[PDB]
Amino acid sequence: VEPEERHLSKMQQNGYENPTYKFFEQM
Amino acid sequence: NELVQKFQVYYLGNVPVAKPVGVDVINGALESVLSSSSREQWTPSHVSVAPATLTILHQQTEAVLGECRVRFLSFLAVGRDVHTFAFIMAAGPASFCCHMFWCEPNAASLSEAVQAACMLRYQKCLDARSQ
Repeated sequence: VEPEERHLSKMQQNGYENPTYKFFEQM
Repeated sequence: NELVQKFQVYYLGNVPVAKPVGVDVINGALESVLSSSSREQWTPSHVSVAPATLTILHQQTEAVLGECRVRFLSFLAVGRDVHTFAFIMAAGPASFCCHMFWCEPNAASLSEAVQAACMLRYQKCLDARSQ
């Protein structure tokens, strides 16, 4: 399985929580 | 200005969402918007990914459809259908908005570019606050 492919499945199953958001959120 | 060249996609629009995160949230928003629109209604557009903002612009006329500060982007994901991309913004302190796109051949490169912008921004912020 490809790099684009593996990162896609991750993008689909978990998505991504922006840590920049949480950085300013905890302030 | 930008980090990479604009992405030619379809802007499906934006809808309010109850939560800042979750693939269940973005897929619920995608299903709703796809059920109440047809492919001709879809707005051809590109996404400019800059260090601090994402800007969405009308196809090649480049009017401004939306602009979003990376610091207020709480979540992003590719939908269960691999062409769909969404991110959730905190529009205000307890107010969330979901922006949605259709991507050909898929959403891989837009989502990567947006995730990369988030990861880069976070380091630049940590580093700024440690000086």
